[PDB]
Amino acid sequence: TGLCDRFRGFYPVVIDVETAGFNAKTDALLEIAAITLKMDEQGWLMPDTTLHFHVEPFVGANLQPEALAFNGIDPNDPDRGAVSEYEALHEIFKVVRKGIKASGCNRAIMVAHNANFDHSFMMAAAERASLKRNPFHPFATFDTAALAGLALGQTVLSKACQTAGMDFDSTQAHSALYDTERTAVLFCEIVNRWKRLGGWPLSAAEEV
Amino acid sequence: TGLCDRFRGFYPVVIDVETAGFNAKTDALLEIAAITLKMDEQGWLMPDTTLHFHVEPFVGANLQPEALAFNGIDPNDPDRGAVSEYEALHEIFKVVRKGIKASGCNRAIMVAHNANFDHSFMMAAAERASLKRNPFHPFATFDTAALAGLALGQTVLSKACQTAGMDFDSTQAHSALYDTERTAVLFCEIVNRWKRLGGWPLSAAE
Repeated sequence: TGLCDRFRGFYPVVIDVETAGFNAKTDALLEIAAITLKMDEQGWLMPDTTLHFHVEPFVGANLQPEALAFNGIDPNDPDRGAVSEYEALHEIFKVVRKGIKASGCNRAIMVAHNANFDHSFMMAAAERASLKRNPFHPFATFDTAALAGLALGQTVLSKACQTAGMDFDSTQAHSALYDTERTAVLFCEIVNRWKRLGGWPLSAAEEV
Repeated sequence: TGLCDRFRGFYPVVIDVETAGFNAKTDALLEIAAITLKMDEQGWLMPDTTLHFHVEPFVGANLQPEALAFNGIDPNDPDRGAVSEYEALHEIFKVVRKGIKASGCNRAIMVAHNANFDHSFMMAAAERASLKRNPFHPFATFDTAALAGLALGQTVLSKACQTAGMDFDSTQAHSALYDTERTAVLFCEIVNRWKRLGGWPLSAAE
């Protein structure tokens, strides 16, 4: 019932980002949140550490007007308390390496909703910041859209959360932190329900 | 218990590709396979139609030597019976639109192992070929690597298959068709076991 036993050594970290466009290479990263997970002694999955940052657009970044209109972010607001991509990711990576070591995992895997999008932005930013020893798997993810499709028959984040019996506040949907917390709770519910119903561990089906 | 009921109107199509590199935009697509699924009257998911193609590298495509050494494909072998991207994808889309209509779904979703990779090559090929009305969802996929992580505690395709009690012949692992059918059987087993254990329908638990 160890975390390192559950996903062959993968240390799941929930991530979500807000951006200034669809291109991870050319468009600014504006917000990022991260939530590590942990298992109790019974093997139940739950949130561990939570981090969140407003991010300053990198030098040379494009800002698509439509993206800003959609997510309501204004990068030029001096009161938004933004930090550099380096500062945000350096802190996220530090927390993630420590969790990996403490739990005996060997690598982090990003958990996200339509994960590739968030993955590409995080990797692009870590590249720009010249971050060393990125604890994240280069291409593997846990896409909660697919997972929710299987478990709940829904792929839209809000609908999936509702179908899971969770709350979901539309006014907070453009916040990386809010999205990340909802996504983490969803993911945990799905993994936990699977265990509860006797799908994990694999031995359970025959016992009792 | 209809297929259209299971994934909010999404029509899952299992896809796998073999390529000549890691870059979907610049590298050739060399093989593609597709397997549509169907649900019987009791709502059990299974393979329906199977398609498979050797693909001619598009004009101006890069061929990474390492990729050819890895997958063992020789694009210049005239006996490999290759077709153009247009030919392959046009036939797949045709079969997919037909399945979508018959089952009452809205759109297809790609099912693949580490789906983004296969998705990006398929989409880039569909673009190069100027295909009309791509039935696939522009960004949503069902990644069996993540599903096998949930269902089986394994993310490697071979190991996940074996953990699921499936056979897996490594000597065939570089065939898109082979990978696609194993992936399809894995996906079906995962959806099906979820149903059998009382996870679906949502009402079943009570």
